[PDB]
Parts: sequence; C-alpha cells; structure tokens
Amino acid sequence: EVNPDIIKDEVFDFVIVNRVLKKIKDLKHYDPMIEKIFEMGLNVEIQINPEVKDFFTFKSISTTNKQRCFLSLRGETREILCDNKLYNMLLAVFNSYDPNDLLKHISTVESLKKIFYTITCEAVY
Amino acid sequence: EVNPDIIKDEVFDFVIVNRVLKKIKDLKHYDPMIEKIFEMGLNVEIQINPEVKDFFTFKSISTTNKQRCFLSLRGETREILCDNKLYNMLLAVFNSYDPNDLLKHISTVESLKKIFYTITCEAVY
Repeated sequence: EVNPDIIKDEVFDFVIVNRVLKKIKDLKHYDPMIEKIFEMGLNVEIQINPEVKDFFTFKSISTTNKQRCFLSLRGETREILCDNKLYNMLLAVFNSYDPNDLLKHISTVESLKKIFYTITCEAVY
Repeated sequence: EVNPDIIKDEVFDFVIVNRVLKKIKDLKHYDPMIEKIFEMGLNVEIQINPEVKDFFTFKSISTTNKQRCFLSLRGETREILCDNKLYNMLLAVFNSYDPNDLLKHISTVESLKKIFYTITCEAVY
C-alpha cells in the first residue's frame, strides 16, 4: 500500500521495469504511480494523457513470477498480453513526447487507442 | 443493486439471458447470483462447481448494448469474448449435469477449465 518513488537507483527482476519504465525519458511527465506490494510485487500506473487525468492509463500489476497488463480508456479497462510488441509500443508512446512536434505524440497515442479498441480475449475451442 | 431470481418469469433483451440463462435446465443447481442494474443492465454470476463456493465461476456484466463475460478460477478472473463458441460451451457445461450420471458433466467442466487456461487478450499490432 506504500507508494514509493525510487526506480532510477535500485534494480528489479520485474520485466516492465527493465524494459519500459527505466527506458522512458522523463517518467514524471506521465505522472507515474508506483507502489510496493507487501516485498514481492510492483503495482504501476502511468497516465497516457497526463493533461486529462485518468482519461487514458496504462496499468501493470507485477508479482513474484507473474505480470498482468491493462490499458484503460475513459474508465473502461482492458487486459492485454504483456509481451515485446506492447513494451515497444508503450515506449513509442511515452518516448514520443516532444514540445516541438506535438502532432507526432498525438498520433502515436492514437496508435495505442487503436490497440485498445482492437483487443479481444480469446480461447482455443 | 437489486437481485431477482426467476429468469423464467420476465422477458429480457439481454443476450446472455436468451442465449444461455433461459436454456439452462437446472438453473438453481448452480447457485446463481443475478442482480439488476440502475432497468439498464444485468450482473450475473454462476457457480460452475457449486460444491466449492467461488472455486470456478462465470460472470457476465450486461448494460444496454454491451456485454462482458468472465471466467474465474481460484480467484483468478479472466475476460472472455462473449461469442457463440462461448454460449455453446457454457450450455454444454450447465446442461450436462445429471445427478444419476455425472461423468459427462465432470468431463465437460474440465473442458471449460482447459478453455480458461487458454484465454489470451491480444491486439493486432
């Protein structure tokens, strides 16, 4: 339940850390929330549109051996497979904010929305 | 908020109601938890293994034109696409029940487990 801040110093085995968070320029732009779980877990939240609060969020519940990843748009949360494709795309989004080229950011965020709207949870029958 | 019980009385436009819930012969055996939402929606929860409360359940959230379906195993909840495949598997599970011969039923429940472990939430990148 405690929401520390350190992530630039210490190290993790946690995939989402050593593959997205640490690889993002200026985390504080996206007003990150990071908490410690009991010590066996990490619960991460990043705003995708920091300007409009909780409009578009990325959430990652990490545990000892398991990770669960969720895109959330206007209050509707969808789970998505935690994999490279997602890590990358997430980096494309967050690493794309440049004041001298907002339109580029605009687009890649739209790219992620598309992914959001395109997610289906399927089984092999 | 409120929770009825006779899915045989009222008529519904809810698709989970007409494609599944009304076609279940011994609905009562599966300890249904059916609530109405602000009329506007239906919250449904069925026990796949009534013998072990909340071990394996199916949840369905219906609002006006939307439905979301979940399978929960040992407290782990996964969303699953509400499609014909889904509706056919569930009916096969709830209607295979026969107190005078349960092997068929025991096996189809396993078939639903297999489905659970198989679910993935993917987006096309």
